[PDB]
Amino acid sequence: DAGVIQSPRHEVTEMGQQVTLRCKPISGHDYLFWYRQTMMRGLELLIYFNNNVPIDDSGMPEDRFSAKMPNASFSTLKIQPSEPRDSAVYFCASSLWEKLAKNIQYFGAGTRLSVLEDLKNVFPPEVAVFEPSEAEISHTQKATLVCLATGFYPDHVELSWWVNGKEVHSGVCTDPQPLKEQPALNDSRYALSSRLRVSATFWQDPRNHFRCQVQFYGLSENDEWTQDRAKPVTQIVSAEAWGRAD
Amino acid sequence: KEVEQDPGPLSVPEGAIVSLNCTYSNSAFQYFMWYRQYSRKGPELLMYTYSSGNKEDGRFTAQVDKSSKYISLFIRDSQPSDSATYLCAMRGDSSYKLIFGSGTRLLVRPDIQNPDPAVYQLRDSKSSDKSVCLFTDFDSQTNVSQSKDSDVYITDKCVLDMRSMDFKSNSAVAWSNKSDFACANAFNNSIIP
Amino acid sequence: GSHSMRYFFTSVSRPGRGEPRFIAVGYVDDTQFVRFDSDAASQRMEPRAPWIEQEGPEYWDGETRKVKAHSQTHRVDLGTLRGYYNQSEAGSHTVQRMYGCDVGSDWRFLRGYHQYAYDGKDYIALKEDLRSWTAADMAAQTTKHKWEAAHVAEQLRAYLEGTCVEWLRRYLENGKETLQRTDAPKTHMTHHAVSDHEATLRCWALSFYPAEITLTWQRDGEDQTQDTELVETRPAGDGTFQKWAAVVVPSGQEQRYTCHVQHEGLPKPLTLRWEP
Amino acid sequence: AQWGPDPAAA
Amino acid sequence: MIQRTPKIQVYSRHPAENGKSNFLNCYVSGFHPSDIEVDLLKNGERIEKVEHSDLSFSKDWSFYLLYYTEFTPTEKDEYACRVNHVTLSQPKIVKWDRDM
Repeated sequence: DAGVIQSPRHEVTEMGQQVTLRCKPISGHDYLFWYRQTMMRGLELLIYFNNNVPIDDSGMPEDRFSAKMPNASFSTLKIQPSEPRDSAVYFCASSLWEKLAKNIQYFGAGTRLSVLEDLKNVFPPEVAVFEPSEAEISHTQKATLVCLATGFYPDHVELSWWVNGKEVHSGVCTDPQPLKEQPALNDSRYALSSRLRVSATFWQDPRNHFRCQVQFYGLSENDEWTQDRAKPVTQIVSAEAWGRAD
Repeated sequence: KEVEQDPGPLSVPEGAIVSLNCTYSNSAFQYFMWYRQYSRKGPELLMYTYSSGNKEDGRFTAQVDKSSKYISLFIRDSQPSDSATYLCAMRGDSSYKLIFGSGTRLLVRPDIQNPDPAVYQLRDSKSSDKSVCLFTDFDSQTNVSQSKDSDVYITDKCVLDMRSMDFKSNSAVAWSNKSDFACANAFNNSIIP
Repeated sequence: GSHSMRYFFTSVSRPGRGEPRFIAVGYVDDTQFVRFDSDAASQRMEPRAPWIEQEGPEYWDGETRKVKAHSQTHRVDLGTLRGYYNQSEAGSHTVQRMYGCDVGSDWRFLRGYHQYAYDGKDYIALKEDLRSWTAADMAAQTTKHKWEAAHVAEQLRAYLEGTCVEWLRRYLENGKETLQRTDAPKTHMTHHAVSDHEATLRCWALSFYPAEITLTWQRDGEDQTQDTELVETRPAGDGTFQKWAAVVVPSGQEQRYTCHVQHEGLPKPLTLRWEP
Repeated sequence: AQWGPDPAAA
Repeated sequence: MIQRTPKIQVYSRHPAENGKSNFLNCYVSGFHPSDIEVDLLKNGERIEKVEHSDLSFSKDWSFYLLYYTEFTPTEKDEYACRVNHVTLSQPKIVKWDRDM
C-alpha cells in the first residue's frame, strides 16, 4: 500500500564504521532481495531470502557483508568495517511466487551510501536564490528564479521549491547532476543549480513567498566530529524571496 | 552472468522511436525483461517477455532473439516522461536473481512551439549580491556545452515544464566569482544558431 | 525403449526437533543420480552416479539452490496443511511430491507428470494434458484454486515439456555407458525341500538392468498364478536388480513345472525347469 | 536438473 | 491418516559362497510413515557400519529403503535384519537365508 521501505535514504559514513541497512518489505511478500548498484558493476544481486532463509547469496563479497531476516517484516544488510569501495546505492525488494512468475520484483528507493576516506571534507551547502530579471518579464510575461546550492560534499542533496508553504513541482528544473566546484582536487566540493519559472502576475504579487530548500545528508549525532567547525549533519539549508514591484 | 549494454546518454527527440538493447553471453537464460529506473527512484518493471515472442503494450514492444542472444525494447511515440535509465534484466531456471545490464540513459528532448533564445543577468536577494546567468528559451536542438579558459561553471541544461500554459522551456545556468565575467558572452562558447 | 526422469521429494515435520527432514532424490530410468538430505553435513545436492559428476559448478550450485528453496516451500506447506486439516502441533506429518517426464524410443516427449501428497495419500496432481489439476476433495480444492490463480501449471508445463526433456536427453547421452545398457538376467533354480512329499522350487533372476522383468510358471499347459511367489523387484546394491518367483510342488513332479523369464536384453525368452 | 527455482506453495 | 507396515527382504548382493566377501542387504518397503529403524545383525549382536539408500517412494505413496553392509558369510554365523516401526509392536527380526 506503501511499498518497500528502506532506512536510511542517504548514509554518509567514514570507513571503518559498521554500516547497517534496513528494509521492511511489502506485507505479504515472502521473497526479499538485496540488490546493490554502482556505476562500475551496474545493478547486482547480493542475496535474497525466501520465507526468511537465504537462497541465492552468490554476490555477497567474501568478508564484511552480513545479512539477515530475523523475521518476515525486516532485514538488515550489515557491512563491517566499511571501505570506500562499498559506496553504491543499495536497493531492497520484495515479491511473491505469482509475481516472480512474471519477474515482477517491487523495489525501495534505496539507501545512497557514500563511504569516505575522512569526514574532514564534508560540508553542507550554502544556499542562495536569485530573483527574475526585469528584462525577462517584458520579453515574456514570465519570471525565472534560480537556486544555487554550492560548496557541498558529498553530493547527497535534495532540492525542492516551496511556494507559499506548499511544495511546487510545476515549472521546476533541478540539475541532472551536481557539478564539481574544484575539478582540480581528487575529492572536491560540488554545486547544484535549479530554476523556477512563473508568470509576471505571480512573481509581481508581494503576497507570494518563494523558498528553495536543499535537504542535505551528512553525519549523525553519534559520528565523532573533532574539529570545532560546526558539524556537517543531515540538515536543511534554505534561501527565500518575496514578490516585488520596485 | 554478464550482459553488454551501451550506457548512452541516448538523446532523441520527442516523437522519435528509440531502440534500446543488450546482448548477453550465457544461454542458460530464459526470461527477459526491461525495468525502467527514474533519477533517484527504485526500478519498476516496464515490460517482460517469455522467450522468443514479442510482447507489446501500447507504445512499448519488447523482443528477445535467442540465437543472436539479443534483447531489445522499442519505444514508439517518445514522450519526455520516458526520460530515464532503462535496464534489461533476465534470469534462468536456477534462481529468482535477476541479471541486469549496466543500463542505457534515455533523454527525450521535448519540442518547443516558439524558440526565443536570450541571456539574462540576475542579482541575489541578499546584500552581497553575486550575479548569475540564465541562457534560456532555446530550442530542443541546441546543445549547451561549456568548459573554458576559466573556473567558470556552466550547467548542463534541463527542461522546465509549464504544463498549464503548454510552455516547455530549456534553460542552463552559468556563474563565477571573478570580475571579468558577464552575461551573453559567458555562454558564447556553446556556438548557437 | 521408453525413458523417464523423476524427482522424488519427501518432508517430515518434527515438532520438537526444529526444522523438518528433507529428502530429495532424482532418477533417470531406475538409476538414481542425485540426492539431497537436509540432515547431512554438506547441504549440497550430491551426485549418485558417475555420469553426472562431469557437470560443472554452474550446475551444482544451481541444483543446490533449486532443492533448498524447495525444502522451504515444503516447510511452509507442512504448516499450511496442519492448518487446512486442523491438526495438532506435536504430530509429525509428511509432504511428498514427485514430478518428471517420459520419452519414447525416438527420445521425443511422450508424457509429463507432477503429483503431491499429504500424509501418504493422494492430495493434488497435474492431469496428463498439463493444462489442469485433479484434487483429492477437502483441502486440495483450496490449493488448486490458489494454483489456478498463480498459473502454476503454465510454469510446470514449460519445465516438463521443454527443460526436463532436454536435460533427460543430455543424461542419456553423457551417461550412455550405464543408462543405455541391458544386463541379461542370471537365471537359476534352487531345489530345497518343504518335506518328504514336497520340494521348494525357486526361480531366480539376478544381476539384471533394467528392472522391467517378467517371470512366469507353467504346469505342463498354461498355469500362470497362485503357486507363484512374485517378490517385488529389488536392488542388489550394484546398480542392477534381483527378482524371483517360486513354486512348491508334489515331489517328483519338478519336471512338469517350468519357469519363464522374459527381459529386454534376453535374445528370446529363456525357459528353465529342474535339471540336475 | 530440477524444476526451479521453487514450487508454488499450497 | 494411513499406516502401513513394512515389507522386509534380506539378501546378499552376490551368490553367497563362504569365507568370501559380500554385501548383506535389507530392503524395507511399503511402509508409512517414514520413521523406521533398521539394524543389520550378526548373531543377535548389531553390525557396526551399515549404510542406507536415500528415501524414495512407490506410486502408492509407500516408502522404501535399502540398508546394506559388507559381510563375509560363514557356515555358522547367523545374520538377520531387525526392523522397528510405529505399526510394529516389537522390533521384528527377519533372518538371512540364502534360499529365501
